[PDB]
Amino acid sequence: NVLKTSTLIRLVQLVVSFVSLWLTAAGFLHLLENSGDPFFDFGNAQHLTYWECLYFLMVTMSTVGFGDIFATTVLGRTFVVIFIMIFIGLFASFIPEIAEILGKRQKYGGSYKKERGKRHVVVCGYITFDSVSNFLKDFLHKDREDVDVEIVFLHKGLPGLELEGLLKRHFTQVEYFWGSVMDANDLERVKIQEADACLVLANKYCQDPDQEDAANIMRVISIKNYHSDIKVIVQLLQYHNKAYLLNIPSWDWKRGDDAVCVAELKLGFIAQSCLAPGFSTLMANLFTMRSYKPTPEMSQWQTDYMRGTGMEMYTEYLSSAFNALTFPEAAELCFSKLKLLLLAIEVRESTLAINPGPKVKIENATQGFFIAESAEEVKRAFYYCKNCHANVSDVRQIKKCKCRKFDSTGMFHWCPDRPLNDCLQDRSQASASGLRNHVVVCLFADAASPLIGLRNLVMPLRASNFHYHELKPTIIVGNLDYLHREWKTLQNFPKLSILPGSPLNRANLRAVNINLCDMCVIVSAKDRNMEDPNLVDKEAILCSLNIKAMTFDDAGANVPLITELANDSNVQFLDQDDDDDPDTELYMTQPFACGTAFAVSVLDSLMSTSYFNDNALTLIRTLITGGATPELEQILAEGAGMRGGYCSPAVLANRDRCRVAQISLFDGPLAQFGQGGHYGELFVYALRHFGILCIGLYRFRDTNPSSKRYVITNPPEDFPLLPTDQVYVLTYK
Amino acid sequence: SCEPGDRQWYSFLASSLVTFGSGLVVIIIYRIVLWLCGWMTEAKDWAGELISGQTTTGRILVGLVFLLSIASLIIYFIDASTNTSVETCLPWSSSTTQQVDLAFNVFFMIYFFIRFVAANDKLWFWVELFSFVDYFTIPPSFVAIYLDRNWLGLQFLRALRLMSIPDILTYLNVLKTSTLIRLVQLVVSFVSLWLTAAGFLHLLENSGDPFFDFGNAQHLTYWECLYFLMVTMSTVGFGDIFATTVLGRTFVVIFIMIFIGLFASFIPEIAEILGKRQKYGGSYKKERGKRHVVVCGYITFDSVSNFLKDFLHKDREDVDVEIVFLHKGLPGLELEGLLKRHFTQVEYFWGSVMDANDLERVKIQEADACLVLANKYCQDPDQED
Repeated sequence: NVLKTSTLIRLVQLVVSFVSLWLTAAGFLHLLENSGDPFFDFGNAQHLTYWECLYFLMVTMSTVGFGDIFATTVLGRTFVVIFIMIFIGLFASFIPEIAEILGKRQKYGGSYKKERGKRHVVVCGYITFDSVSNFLKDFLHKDREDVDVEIVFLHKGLPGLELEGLLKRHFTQVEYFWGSVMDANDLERVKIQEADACLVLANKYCQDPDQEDAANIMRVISIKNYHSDIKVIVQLLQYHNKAYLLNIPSWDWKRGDDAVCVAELKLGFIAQSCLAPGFSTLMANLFTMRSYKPTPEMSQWQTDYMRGTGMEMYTEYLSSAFNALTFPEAAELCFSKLKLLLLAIEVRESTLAINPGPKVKIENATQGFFIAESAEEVKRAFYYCKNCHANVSDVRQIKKCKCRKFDSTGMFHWCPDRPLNDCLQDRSQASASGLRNHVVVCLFADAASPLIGLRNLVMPLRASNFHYHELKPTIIVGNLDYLHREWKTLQNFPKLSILPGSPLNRANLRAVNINLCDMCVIVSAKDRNMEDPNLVDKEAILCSLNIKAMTFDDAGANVPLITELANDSNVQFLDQDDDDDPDTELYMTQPFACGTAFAVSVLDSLMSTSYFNDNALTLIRTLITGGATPELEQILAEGAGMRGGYCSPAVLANRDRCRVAQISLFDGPLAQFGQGGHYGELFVYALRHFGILCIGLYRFRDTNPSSKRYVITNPPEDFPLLPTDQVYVLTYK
Repeated sequence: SCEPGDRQWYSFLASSLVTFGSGLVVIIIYRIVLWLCGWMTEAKDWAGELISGQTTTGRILVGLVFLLSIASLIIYFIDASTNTSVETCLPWSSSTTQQVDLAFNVFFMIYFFIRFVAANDKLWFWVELFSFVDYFTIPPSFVAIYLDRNWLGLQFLRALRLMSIPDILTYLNVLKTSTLIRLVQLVVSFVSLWLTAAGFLHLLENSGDPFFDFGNAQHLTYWECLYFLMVTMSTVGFGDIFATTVLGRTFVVIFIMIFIGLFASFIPEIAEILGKRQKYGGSYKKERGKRHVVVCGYITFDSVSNFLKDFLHKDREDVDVEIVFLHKGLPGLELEGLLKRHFTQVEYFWGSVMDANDLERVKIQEADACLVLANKYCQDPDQED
């Protein structure tokens, strides 16, 4: 019982039948030629050896037919005719079928040779030239700390030729293996018990994001079942699917397990843009590694913008010279002397504190969070000695010295459930409503389309650190049958309403007072990979262009818009007076540089930053979610909906948290800096007098006449200010 | 020249076998010692980065491997095209080709050791294809200094070094497109396999069968073997040339069983790759004073002929407007004929009005109008609109 596999059975049948037929035919020709024709009295004969017949039959069977040897008995020639009619078919079918069987061998078999002292990270799920190149470009990036981590891809496919080239170019630091994380033997080959982490990548452009999340949850189950203590980081396409992996017995966020939920993230970034218009661009640039590389073809505003895109957020320990400073004094010092924007600290269990007030002291081995141009910049905060050694002049000289109701967790405003018909309005009722300074959501959906999770858009806008009087009213224009399915998650948020119908219908937009809103959000639940790559965003593009072309009476392109895009390229159609070259990547385009466009692609480096510094991923979240703690994520995973009511002062204490806000240099106490001051003067003044920590500017592109503005992340200390500038700040008021 | 009788080929062959065998044994006894019982990994990583062309010194070394693997093969063509006997007595101090060959063999010996370091498993490395090319090339070239004689033995394997070229042109990041990667893999593997097979047949036929005391021999040139293998590989088989050593005939049988499949798959796949080139590329040459109209959307023999019959019509004012079709398809044969009949006044370009570069090629800023035609007989008129 030794021929077990069907291919191995077929192989031995092919080879043995071919070889035995070739040998028996050669022996028959050898009889005929050497014996000679019987009706010519055996006189016509030709003394071929057996081996000459064997060679001659291969030469004729293959149709090469050299004719160095040939048959000459009429029985030998008639046998050669019969042989030609049979054996050309045998050879012409045998050679391809053997070639297919031998071509079937699995290439990327074998196992990872674990080196003496190298970390490795197993990477699996959606592995392709695009997802791997996007992942590796940020993971291997030249401005990281140069930790010698190996990347080990585990996937069922053969890699494509483009991916084979990329794997060959990174041969010294990247591996690929054929296999699946669903198989415990493949988990053994990649030595996953000795891996530093496992990363599960998701197909963001799948036809069914619940099906893709179901597959990725079963992977984390398989990985955790094989060994519970592996740090797993998984990409989720849907927020409700996070509940399923929160219920896995071995899942633990204190162990560093995480779900990078792109629905929760995209809607948090655009929701913070409703509170501070360009903040999705401010903030999405911090979490991807990019680099400043000017050209004289750039306008002056593009050189400011692109300097800002050169920022990333970094974690480093504050030197002992910071010990017992208040956080404000440490931030003044770190900005003014070290040229670093310190914005948060890890306070000892331990917790993240963002822009904490004078009451919080720095302590020995405090980790700080900085915005800076490279990892080599933030080292300076560890190296700084104060008067105990070098501490003066050039930043290159520091060197090294040696000397109302709420959610039950208090975090969001809350109200008891309601039926959707309590919040449904009509074009008339709506217009009646005095809407102003509101948020409008233009929602494109079919009744059957996948849930986008608008709770992640409405929740950040209903945080407890706002007073109720300053909560922006929210109105959703969209398909009613879709909204009935969504409503089970929305029904606990106050100041919320629905106007059923198309967002392209101009009478809906006018009833909604689209001209009076603080932000219009354009968002789509439609098929994110429908047939034509130019049709995918047509609803969002038409909605943008429609609103931008309207007119109003006691306008149009003046109204604030943010649009989610399914295909980053379609950004070129989204606005006029761009004049961007269509070869430009999204982050350099005018609509992205102003915060008018957003796309899920900018979130990809949240996988790599989740691996390199988990705490940085919890900061971005605390900000963009408005404060969704893992207690709330557990309370929602209990399936009872968002439980809330009145609160004790003990939980309600948390109402005071740092918020991203925007302030104008046109009037009030800071206008003295708008009148030809510098960003460093403003930063130090606002920090000290108000605890207001400045993180960037939002400046008019047309300084001489459109309303566009652009975002300058972390300007230089000597950067000039205009009275029309607006300032991104972190504040407790 | 040569020497009557006095065969010494087995001394050259032995140098390749003892160099192969001794290193294989040293690995096996070390594996057994580590089975019965840092700077190493730093060196392995450094050498891996170097041979992968990741460092700038690696890109220099990777360029030298490309140049010197081709030069090392050209010195084999010069030897194989000028040596008459397979062994040849000649003092190395006289032969300039064998002197520049020593410099190349030193380079490939250094490159072999670098690659040793970088290797993850030394046993598998000692059995890689290029490791055999090195054992059968380099040690015999040193024996050819020690004795005043050379043997044109397994030297044909130097042609296999060409199979590194697709990797070098991946390390240097120049093979960008997947079709261009596939093209260079096909051509270089085919050409190097054809050359190495011709050199092996040339050894066998010119040396003769060993069990017939080397008396059965046939003095083919290398180029006659190269031609004969193309003629048999393609199955044309003229038989103007044929092998007659039993080792040459058994090699021709093995070659027929392998290389007919290679040729019969190679020729179609190259023909598909070269057939893939985009025909109606390029750009509209805007004439000194002619209007042009860009036409796009539903472009077909029907829609174009219906459009042109009324647009070009003889009873119009005879304004000299050019029509410029912009569409993603290749035009069908009926539409190609119609475009040829109107050559002086109609143009067609491959592209889409969705791409700003294609709008630039048709010079649409200087167009008098753009016409967007619709598929009136589509399944979904809202999708078409």
